[PDB]
Formats: sequence, structure tokens, C-alpha cells
Amino acid sequence: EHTIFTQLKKNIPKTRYNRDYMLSMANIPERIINVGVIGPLHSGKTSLMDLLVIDSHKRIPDMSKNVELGWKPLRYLDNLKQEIDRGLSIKLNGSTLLCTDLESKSRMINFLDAPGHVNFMDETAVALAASDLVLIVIDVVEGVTFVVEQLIKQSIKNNVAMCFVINKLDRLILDLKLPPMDAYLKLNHIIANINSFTKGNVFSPIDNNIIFASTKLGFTFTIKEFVSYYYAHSIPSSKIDDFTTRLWGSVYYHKGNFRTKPFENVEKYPTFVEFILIPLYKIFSYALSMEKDKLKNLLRSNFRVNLSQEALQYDPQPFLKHVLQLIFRQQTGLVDAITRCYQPFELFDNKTAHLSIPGKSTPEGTLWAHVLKTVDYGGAEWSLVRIYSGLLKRGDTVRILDTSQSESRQKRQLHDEDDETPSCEVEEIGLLGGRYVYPVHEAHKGQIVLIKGISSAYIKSATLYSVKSKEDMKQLKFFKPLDYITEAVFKIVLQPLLPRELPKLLDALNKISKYYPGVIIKVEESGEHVILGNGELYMDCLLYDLRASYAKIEIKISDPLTVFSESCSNESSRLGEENLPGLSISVAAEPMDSKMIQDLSRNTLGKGQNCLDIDGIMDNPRKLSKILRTEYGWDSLASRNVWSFYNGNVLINDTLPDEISPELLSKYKEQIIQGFYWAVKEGPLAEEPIYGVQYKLLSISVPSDVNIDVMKSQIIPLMKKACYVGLLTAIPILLEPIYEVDITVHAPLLPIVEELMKKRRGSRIYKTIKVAGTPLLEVRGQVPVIESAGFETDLRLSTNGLGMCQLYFWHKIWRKVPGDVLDKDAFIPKLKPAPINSLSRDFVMKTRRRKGISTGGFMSNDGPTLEKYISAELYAQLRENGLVP
Amino acid sequence: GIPVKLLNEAQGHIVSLELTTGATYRGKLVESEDSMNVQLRDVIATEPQGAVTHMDQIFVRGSQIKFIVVPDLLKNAPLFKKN
Amino acid sequence: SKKTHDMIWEKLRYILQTQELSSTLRESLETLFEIRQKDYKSGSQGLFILDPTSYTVHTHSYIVSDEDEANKELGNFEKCEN
Amino acid sequence: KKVNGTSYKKWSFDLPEMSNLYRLSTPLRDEVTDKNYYYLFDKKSFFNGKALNNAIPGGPKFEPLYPREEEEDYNEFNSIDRVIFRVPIRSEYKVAFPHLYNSRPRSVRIPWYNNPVSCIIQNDEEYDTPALFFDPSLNPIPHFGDFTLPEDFAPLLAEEEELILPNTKDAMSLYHSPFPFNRTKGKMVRAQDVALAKKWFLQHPDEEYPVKVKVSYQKLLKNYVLNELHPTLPTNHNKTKLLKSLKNTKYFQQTTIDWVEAGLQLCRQGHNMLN
Amino acid sequence: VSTPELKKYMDKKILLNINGSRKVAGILRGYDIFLNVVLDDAMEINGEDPANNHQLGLQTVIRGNSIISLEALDA
RNA sequence: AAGCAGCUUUACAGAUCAAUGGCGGAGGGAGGUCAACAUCAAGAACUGUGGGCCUUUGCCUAUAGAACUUAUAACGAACAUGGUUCUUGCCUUUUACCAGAACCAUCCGGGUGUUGUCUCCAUAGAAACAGGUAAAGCUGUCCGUUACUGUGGGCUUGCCAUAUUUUUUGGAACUUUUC
Ligand SMILES: Nc1nc2c(ncn2[C@@H]2O[C@H](COP(=O)(O)OP(=O)(O)OP(=O)(O)O)[C@@H](O)[C@H]2O)c(=O)[nH]1
Ligand SMILES: [Mg+2]
Ligand SMILES: [Mg+2]
Repeated sequence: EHTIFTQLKKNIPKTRYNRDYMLSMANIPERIINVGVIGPLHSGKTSLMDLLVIDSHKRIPDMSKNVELGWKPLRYLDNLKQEIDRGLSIKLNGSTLLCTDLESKSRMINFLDAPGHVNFMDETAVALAASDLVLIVIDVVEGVTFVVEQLIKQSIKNNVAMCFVINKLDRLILDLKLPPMDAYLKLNHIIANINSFTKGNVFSPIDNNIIFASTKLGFTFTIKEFVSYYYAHSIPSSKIDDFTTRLWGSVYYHKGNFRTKPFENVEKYPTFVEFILIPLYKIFSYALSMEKDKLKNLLRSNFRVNLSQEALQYDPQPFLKHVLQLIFRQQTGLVDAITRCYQPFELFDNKTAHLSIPGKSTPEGTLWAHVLKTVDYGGAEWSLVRIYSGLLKRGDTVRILDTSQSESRQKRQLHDEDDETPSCEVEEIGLLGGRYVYPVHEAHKGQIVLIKGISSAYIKSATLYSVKSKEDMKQLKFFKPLDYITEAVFKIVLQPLLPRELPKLLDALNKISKYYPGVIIKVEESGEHVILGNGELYMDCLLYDLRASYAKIEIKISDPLTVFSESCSNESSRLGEENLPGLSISVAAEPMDSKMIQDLSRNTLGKGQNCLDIDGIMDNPRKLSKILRTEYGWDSLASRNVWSFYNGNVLINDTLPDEISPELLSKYKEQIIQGFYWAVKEGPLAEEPIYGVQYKLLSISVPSDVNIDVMKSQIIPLMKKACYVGLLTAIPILLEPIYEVDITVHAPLLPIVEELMKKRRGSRIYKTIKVAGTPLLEVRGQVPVIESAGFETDLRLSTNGLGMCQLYFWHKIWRKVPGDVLDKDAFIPKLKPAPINSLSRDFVMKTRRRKGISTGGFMSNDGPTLEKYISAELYAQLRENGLVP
Repeated sequence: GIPVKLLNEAQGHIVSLELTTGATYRGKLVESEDSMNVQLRDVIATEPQGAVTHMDQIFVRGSQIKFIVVPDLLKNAPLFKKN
Repeated sequence: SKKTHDMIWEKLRYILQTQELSSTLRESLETLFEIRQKDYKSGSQGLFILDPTSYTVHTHSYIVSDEDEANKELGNFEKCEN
Repeated sequence: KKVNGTSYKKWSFDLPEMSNLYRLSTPLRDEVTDKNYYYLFDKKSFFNGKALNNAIPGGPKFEPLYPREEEEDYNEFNSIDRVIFRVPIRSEYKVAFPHLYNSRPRSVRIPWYNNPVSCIIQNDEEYDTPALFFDPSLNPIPHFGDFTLPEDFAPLLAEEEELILPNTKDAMSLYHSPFPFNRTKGKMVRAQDVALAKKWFLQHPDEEYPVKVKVSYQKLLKNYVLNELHPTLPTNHNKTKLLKSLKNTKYFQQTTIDWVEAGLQLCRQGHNMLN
Repeated sequence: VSTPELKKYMDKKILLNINGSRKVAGILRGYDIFLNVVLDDAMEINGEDPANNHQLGLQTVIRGNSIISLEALDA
């Protein structure tokens, strides 16, 4: 009902190697490497794992007669039942394989294919943190689309090597029917398009960074593999390394000598066309058309390849796959690219310094591992872990710290004792194997394994350490919470259909928050349950497992919603006051700069090869005042008195008692900021987060007498009340998230897409790229997330299947909702979409009634108003001037 | 040839190399080349007359080596099979 | 004349991809390719007053390699004893 | 060589014979090569529209799977002052994502997501157009003594001079063709089992058809869904067939006669039975 | 054919034994495919460390044929 | 891959013309709108064989073989009917019906695996002998070329550079103590 999975040990498929020699290679850290397979939607990633699994194993019981032939793929690493039905990877999966390169050096390689759909961009952030090098699989037709660009930008960010797989070369000949020079210009266009995004490293088929593949026909090759099979016999052995460099890149060959210019009097192609593409297209042509007796002689004469008597009575697609698998014999050129690209001396210290804090290398006595995610792998709850130091055996006891706690634990590690971390026992260790788990007694350094018995100690990620001495605990590093790229911004509110089934819902929602790491599950004060998701497909995959796999209950579910953010348009006798006169705190608000907001969304503050990350942004206050004054042009006083950057927001101390007694403020500073955190999390308008508001603490009053006990506990609710008075006075607005859209349609069907973008509300097409060589073109635009309900299927039905869009939230575009948020006279029509001037009033009033903050009979409007916080006698004074409505 | 290929299999594996000068270097293998010159880490060195020392890193020219001892497990290494 | 015309495109297509071209000229060249998929529906409107059998089909088969008699002289004045 | 023998099973053809049958069959073939045409018109969406009691605009209409629907809970959950109204949730939204746009879906089946956007260039105007040809509507591609090998060193397949063979344009039409024309061998099927008209109502008709024949497309789809939804599997122990067990008896003999002769006998015999 | 990989060592003080008996320790600047190694500030080590030691020259080059083993004293 | 060598065979002239060793041979090939018997929907699932535990079963471990059917799940790229029960529809009673469900069946069909039969085409035997099963060169004995050459074909081969620092065109040679 959930997966397909071989439970029996005796039915696990045997391998060509003996699998104990593979685990013997786990002892050497340099021997083993971790490559994770990423790419766009339907790029051929799981099919690339089909080629690596069935050539590692001798007989797979799940492979059928249609699958042994060409007709249907073995999506072996799509073991989930929903993944079989969707035709789609959903969960991260992997298989550990022993693989030899072109120099026949066998080594243990841990593969992990990420799902390529853009709503599962949380699963590939696990694959970016696990892997030493990413094997980015690109289809040749769509080329370098905008989701390819981010997968190049993320791999540079994660300090991870990369190696590009150009896939689907059958579509380049069988679908598109390009002439061989016209397809060489296609391949040269894509490689020149990935070299602009890899800002340092040049990528080229000479440099063994690029592998050509057509995975439905089941082959892959570099140009180094192809020379070493069929051209190394003819030319001298000192020439094979210089010949393969004269192979790509506008250099021509005729009768024994090479030129950059074209030969006169001779119709001649480049050396890549004549030596590789012309031999490849003849294999495509002759396996489909040439007689099987005449073709059998050409495969012995040129490829030394014997066609079987059973293979000649094949259908044209299995016969084309059988020839292309009997040429291009193994994936030794893929593995040689994975071997030659990864350099652990350059990258593994920077990769560890990016997942945790930068420091010296931990000693080998420390066991130290990174728990990537919790995996529901084969009817059990496993933990996906990567070991960075030490040795872990089955039955040991380890200290497992949840990563959300690791911000404070790393900060409290400095110290200018006991009960620090819960302890769980390593119940069982296995290797992920696709449709099975292979049990192992221990797990060495550098390899991804699956451990049962860890998952209860944490949510959504963990760090695993087992330290020997207390002095050795001082130097261990804690990992940072995982950078899932897309923010969970697509919102669904649910409750169970029956009230007595609520504990079974809360049990299943705690599983989904573990299993789906890019979700944000929260419980409102009204008792409803909010799930924040990535898209329509990410919610539909989530709510399948919630209704079928993890709780058998039926649940009520609202329409798609979004998260809103709160902000202001201008800066604004401004004071705040408690019923007791002992506390008087005045707070002003101001919009932050657009460049200052856009850089804090990129998680780092700076410009031009000088930037300060948000984690150590307090630890250099002299340098922070240099960055704020130079790059954005703030005042010198405002640069020195900034207290904290909470998410998208800033607090500045601007008061005269700070010039009088800053030490009296410094003992109360940590709880003003704690109360500042208590106000940004739920703002004054609709209990929504605050984004892009420059707070200025104007004044603060300290009562006669001091109580740490009472003054400490009273200022935290009052500062949250005082931040509301500053924002509401400062012409508040409502923000909405903006999906970016990546449409692929055929070129005649573009005016359908332009009219389809006009039916939505805040949609605009910004860029229209002619995807070269293809009939289709790439359309890049934007849409609000509250408007993008059924956007994906309105596009497909209107273009009759020749259109597809990816909706994503990489860039954190928050845009002002077009209405005015304080409109008592806004016309909200029932059952119809309200007009464009009524939008900020509508979205707040409905949100305040989901939360229960505003309670009406049917529709009673008590707006977010500046009178329940400030005194009512002052509110009447604000009406007569025209400042407050 | 297979014998050198096997040396690549040795890589990262505690291996013992006897020089034609008579010494014995047992330790981990950092790198190897088709020439066969081998460089080791944490080698325990035995001079020809038996005096034993310990050296952090080492490189030995291929021509010098008389024989190499490699991990016993390597024997069932995948490449070896004739067919 | 589809067959020879297609040959004109194929040489024309060889211009853009395998050869280097001045920029402003080049964008106009690929626009022609764009119209080609778009099928020419904005080069096909005009004053077809005459039916295809009301225009007497004097399709003059003259080649731009023929010295063509440059008859400026009948636009001069003369003297008809006719 | 084309069949096993006069038992007439397991045929196998060559490429020119297979493309020739492909060309004769173009009145009755499928004429659709992408699976993105059948997006909300496959049988998984047809099962969901029955289970959710929705109507695809060309698909069939059924009875409610759960006709006890009119019960409701008086609650503040789905009220109008709660719901933001931006996009009307269509029935195509409910079927594409059955677990998102449906409160309480049950007996629904997970649909297939997209396939990659099929860009298959076919060429039908001229036989003399080559098999590999830079077709119009393709976007153009705008871009941009030291070492010596011995002479008569050649690339692979250099002794074979031509890339396009005279059957390649035929064979690539067959490669992207639906079943059974992409095959060259296969088992025999019965004359009952060759559904020539099944592919017509599995497609959208067109807007041009009248209303009495668009019902015939919907009503034949409804019989298609109910056969797929309720499989009746055959049991294996049925080893006694009727004609085989009467052949074993001495009271039945065998010959070959004409069909019209055997029809006239069965009319004479069946008249003699009822009379 | 293939260049020996000394790449990490270069710029590090190295001891190496040459041919029959001799041991020479010096900073290493260059290596080639035959292993010919050129190092600066060369010193010929002997039994008595300060005494019998004599420097060779500002730059010394070594034929790769006489190298028996190379050990780098340093990081 | 031309050419040379190695290998495998081959028309063979052989050595032996023995004891040998290798491969082949010790009752065919294609079929049939022929038949019988198994088998065809399940922890992604099978069976034989060896070893250990408990006391045969079961488990663990080692190994060999897996035809057909199946992943947008099913022998059938096809598609009818019946029974019961629940809920509706038609609205004199019943039958025959309406159209959804749940559980079961019948009917038209299909694959594969052995064995028997039938039809057509067959002839080198050394297809000679002795044992026995549910099956057979299954085993022993055995015979054909033959295990060691040269000519003629093929390649599981050479790494196409064969003396000038990491391998095979020599840093070799000589003398001395102890025991
Ligand atoms: N023509 C052609 N089609 C291919 C090729 N590789 C895969 N496909 C098809 O493309 C679809 C996508 O392939 P997948 O194996 O699912 O690759 P994927 O990137 O893992 O897809 P996701 O699950 O979304 O991540 C498959 O249904 C294949 O049929 C190829 O090399 N050539
Ligand atoms: Mg995938
Ligand atoms: Mg009666």
C-alpha cells in the first residue's frame, strides 16, 4: 500500500562483485565518494540510476520482460507506491554501489537521486548536503532553463563539485531530426550556457566534466571513454591523450593532420562531429533501417561487437537499446568523471565549514555524524546520516542534538556540564539499496548509511556525536539547520472530520514534519492546524500520506491560502504606555531599503566580494558598522546601535537614556530583543510575520525601584505591544509572496500563454527565451501565490499538453497587496473575487477570522486599529488631525 | 597491466614495500603511479640491518622496489576475473 | 518554388550559427527565422483587385543577367507622322 | 519466415512491410503520439471523476459513489467570512490534485503527473525531404604540424558513406508510432480483440460535431471506464472446454466446409430443434 | 609519459638518499618526468650532524636514476 | 584492422600410428486452428542443494537455477453475463428491468513447461556394448578428427617503436674476516 520493497534477505539481488570487498573499501576515506544526482523535472535522473543498478547486480526480481527490453523504464529508486502512480520522484532515495573507472580502480560510491520537481527542492538540499559532488543531469532539448541555473548556483554555494550529464540525445535525433552539424551547434550552445553560470570553472568534454547520455536507450559516454574503447587501438599510445584534446572545439581533421581553419576543397565537419556524432547517428540510422545481416558485419568491423541470434529478432526499440548497450559497454566513463572531478583536499574542509562553523579538524577519537533527514524507508523509520569522523557500531550509544538547538549550543560552547543532550542507541545499521536495506555491523567515516533508532530524538535534522573526554567536547562542531531552498509559503488549514480522531491526526502530523523536511506545521490558537507547503503538487503528495499512509482518518481541508507579511510605507507625540505608569516605551517604524531587504533575503549582508553572514553578524560589531555605513549609507550613530537582525527586520537603539545610562539598558537588552522576537513572529494586522520594517527604539522609562523578577517579566509583553504602535502609526501595508514562473511552451502557443497571464491578477511576463534548436520557447514570469491555484493545469488544458510551468519561491519576492489595509468602506463581494482596491482589506479580514482575532456574527469588521493598544483619549486626539482614520 | 592496476587497488590500504636496497617500508599508501613509484604515509621503516624508525611521509622511486605486499582481500578484486 | 527556396534558407541558416555577424544586422536575420515558424502571416496582405483569370497571365520571365534594352528614349518627345 | 506456420501464431515482419501497413492504416490509426494529449482524459482521471462525482467536459457521467453526501456539520470552518475567494476551484482542479482540492476524497486514485513536453518533428509534405532536416518552426542556433596521426586513420563507420538510408524516414515514423506499428513481431490476436473504433472515443471529438454524437462519445467512454474499473479475472482450473471435450467423444466427427454452407446447416438444424 | 606527483612537497625541506650511500637534504624547487629533482641550499648529511655535513651549492639538480627514496621532513 | 608472431580450428602431407589428452558421437529436423498433464496474482512474492540451532516444522548461513504474467500493475493492448446483499430508478403484481456498490461465480479466450501423437523431409552411425530412473551419452567401455609440425581461414592477443634515468641489451667485476 505504501512502497514496493524486498523484505526477505534471501531475495535481495546478488551483485557482480561480492559486496564484502565493497565494505572493505569503506575503511579508506579517500576510496569512497558521495555523488548525489540532481537536475530538472523528468531529466532522466532515476533512469540514470537504472543503468548503474542493473549493471552492478546480476538479476533483479522486480525487472520484467518489458523492462529488460527497451519499452518501460525500471524506476528502481522510485519504490514508493505514489511515485509509481505519479510517474515522479518524490522522496530522496539511493543505492550504494562498487564502481570502477577507466583505470579499473574499484571504489565505493554512494548515489542519491534527488527528485527534480521544483516543489521538492527541500529534498535536493539534503542531496546537496550529503554529496561530495553533484551529478547535474540536463536534458538536451530544454537545455539550461532557469531551474538549471539555480542548481548550478546552489552547488557553488554548498562548496560541492559538479559534473554535468547531457541527457536525452535520442530526442536530438529521433524527435527533433536535427542534422549532425545542427546538433553539434545544439551541444555547443548548452555547454557555453553552463559555463557562464559556473563563474570560475570551465566545463568541457575534453576536461571530462561533461558526459553525454540518452538514458531511455541506456547508454552514456564521455569522449575519453569513447576514444579509449575504439580509437586507442589505432593510434599510438603516446597520442591518445593529445588526440582526445583535439576532439571537441572547432578543430578539423583530414588525412592525418589537424587544423583550426576549414580545409579547402573538402566538405568537412569538426572533429567531434566526424569522430563521434557521425558514428553515433549511423548507429541510430542503421539499427532502425539497415538489414540485420549487413549490420552484423559493420559491428564486427568497426566496434568488434557480435549481435546475438536472439537479438536479431528484436523490435526496433529494444534492438536499438541492445546495440547501444553492447557498444558503450558500461558506465566506466561516468564513474571516471565522478572520480576525476572530486578533490577532497580542496572541498571537504570547506564543505564541513559550510554545514557547521569554520574551525579546526576534530580528532579521530570523536564520532561525529550529520543526520540528514528521517526516511520512511521500506516500512520502517530510518535516519539518513553521513559520518564525518570516527567509527560507529551497532548497539552503541550516541549523543543526538536536534539542529534547531545547535545555534545556542555552539554559542554556549565558547564559555568566554551535564544533561546536555538526549541519548539514543544505534539499533540497526544498513546501506540504502533502492528496493532494499543491506544490513551492516558498523559504518565508517565518509559514507551515507541508514540508522534505525535515531529518529525520536530530533525533528527534521540532527547532529550525532559520541565524545570520549570532557575536554574533547570543547572542540566539537554543531551543524547549522539545513538550507532548504524554497520557503514553505503555500498554506493549507485543516482539522479532522471527527473531533475524537484528533490524537491520531497529531500523531501523523509529527511524522510528516519529520518525513517532509520542507514543511512548516504549526497549531493556531483556535485549534486548527496550519501546514505550509511548497506547491500544489507538494500538498497533494503530503495529504495522500496524511490520509492514506500515516492516519486512516478523514479530514476537513480549506482552500489554498498563503502567508502574508506586514510592512509599512512611511516613517512615523509617538509613544506607548502600560496601565501601570512604570513602563513607557516609544517605538518608531520605517521601511527598510529595497537593496537592504533583498540582501537579507539572500541570507548574507554585503556587496562586492565582502559579505557578513547572519550567524556571526553580531560577533563583528566594528565590521558591521563598516558595512552598514559604507554600502547602504546609514548614519554613524545608527550603525553602532543596531541590536539584532531578526528575519527581514532590524532594531536600532535611538534614545537619550542610552546616552545617559546604556548599562541600565544592557541588563534589560536581551529581553527587549526577546520581546522584539515576540512581535515579529505575530504582527499587529492579522497575526502575520513582519517583514522589512526598520524599528527605532525612541525612548524607554525605568520605574522608581528595580525588580529583576517583575521588570524582567513585564517589559517583554509591553515591547511587543510597543512595536505594534510603531508599525500601525507608520502607514502599514500587507505583503504577499510572488511565485516565479518558468513556462515551457511551443512557439505558436505563446499568445495563449500571454492571455492566460492576463486572467490572473498580478502576473507579468518578464523574459521570453527562444530555446534554440527546438520548436518550444521558455517563458519566465511571476505570479502571486494566492493567485496560483490551478495555474499549472489552466496552462496545460489551454495548450493541449504542449505547455508546462514550474512555480517556485527561491528569490523571496514579497510584494505589496494593491489595496489599502485600513478601509472601513471597502467593498468585499461575497462568493466573488473582490476588486483590486479591496485586496488589502479583504486578505486581512479573512485572516483575522481564521485566527479568531476578529469575531463577527456573519461579517463584522473591527479592523487592525490603533486604539486597543494606545489610550482611548489619545485616539480621539488622533482623529481630529486626520492622521488616523 | 593487471599488476599495476592492483597497486591502485592497494591505494589507501596498509601496504608493505621492500626496496632493492634491503629496507622495508610498511605503512599506508597516499599515491601510486604506472611507473610504480609509491609514496606512503605513517610508514614504519626497517633499515637493511634492522634498525627501525618512523617517518611521517615518504616517496620511493619505482625502480628501487623489489616486491610489494597488498591487502589479502584484494585477491577477489573485480578486475582480476579472466572472462 | 519550395525546393530552391528551402535551399536559400539552408545557406541563410548557415549564416547565423556557424559564422560571426554584426549585431544589429544579426537580430533582424533571426527575426526572419521567427516569422518562418509564424508562417509569414504579416507579409501577405495587399491589393489583389484582379482575379487570377482576370489578370492575363503575362508572367514575364526576365533574368537579372539579361542586358535589358534600357529604353529611356520613348520618354523623350518625338514627332509622329503616324 | 513471416509466421511460425499454419497454426498461425507469433508473426514477425521486416521494416518495408511494416511501414507499408502503417501507410494503408492511416484512416484507422491513432494519429496521436504524445501522452500529454490525454492529460485529464485518461482512465485515472475518469476514475476520479466517478469517485468525486465530478464531470470532465468530455468524460462520462456516473451515479454518486457516495450518495450519502447531504449530511453536514454546522461549524465555523468553511464559512464565507473565512474563505478568501481568488480563483474558482474548477472540477479540473479537483481531478488533477484529488487530495488538495477535495475535502474527504475516498476511493480516488493518484493520477500521473506530466510527461516531458513532446517536440516530435514529423514531415509529410514531400518524400524527397531528407530524414534528418532542420525543420522550420525550430528556433535557430545563434552562437560565435603540431599534432599528426598516420594517414588512412579514419573515424568509425567511415567506409560506409551514407548516413540516411532509404528506409530511415519510414522507420522513424514507426519508432514514434503507437502500438502495434512500432513493433515488428508479436503474437496473434483474435478478430474480436482488434478494437478499431476504441481510439476514436478515447480522444476528444472536436467542437464541430453535433450534440447527438457527442453523447455517443460520452456514452462509449462510460462503458470503457466500467470495464477497467471492474476486472473479472479468469480462473485457471477451467480445463474442460466444450469443443475439446466433444472432440474426444466418438459421436462427433470433423471436416472442413464452406462458411455459407455451415451457416445454412445451422439454420436448418436450429429450425429442426425448435420445431 | 606521466609526471610524478611531488606537488604537495615542493617548497618543503626534504631528505633523499642518492644511489649507493649518500643522503642529501635540501629545499626542493623542480621535478620532471624522470624524477630529476632540483633543490636549493643542499647539504650532504653524514654521521656527525654539524661536523661532517658540508653544503653543496646554491642550486643542485639530481638525476632521477640515482634516487632510492624521498622523505619530506616538514608538514 | 592490412602485414609478422601467439592461439583456435581447418582441407589436410604428417610425427605417433601405442598408452594417451581435447572436443564431438552412443536412435534426427521442421512443423500441427493435435491431445494429455502441470502451471499462471503473491511478505516483490520461487525452487533445488550443503551447513548450524531447537526437536520433523521453523530459523540462520552458503550455493545453483528461475519459463510465462505484472508497475499509469496483469495471462486478454480484448471485454460479456449470472447469483446474493445494500442503496436507488421505473410504479398496476411478478418476471424482465433502472444504475451504483460490496462479495462471489459462470462463459469466450491466452501464455509457458514437459510428454505423447500426427504430417512432411531425412541418412550415416562407431547409432558398437553393458547398467537404470519419471527423463537422457545418465555412467562406464568406446569411436570420428586428433594430443607435436608446415601451408590455407578466424581472433579472448602484441600496444606501432625494438639499446640512450622507473623494468628486457647489464654498475659490472674482485678480494677479506668469522663460523
Ligand atoms: N527520449 C528519451 N526519454 C527519456 C530519456 N530518459 C528518460 N526519459 C523519459 O522521461 C521520463 C522521465 O525520466 P525519469 O527516469 O523519471 O527521470 P527523473 O528526472 O528522475 O524524473 P523525476 O522523477 O521527476 O525526477 C521517463 O518517463 C522516461 O520515459 C531519454 O534518455 N530519452
Ligand atoms: Mg527522479
Ligand atoms: Mg396474486
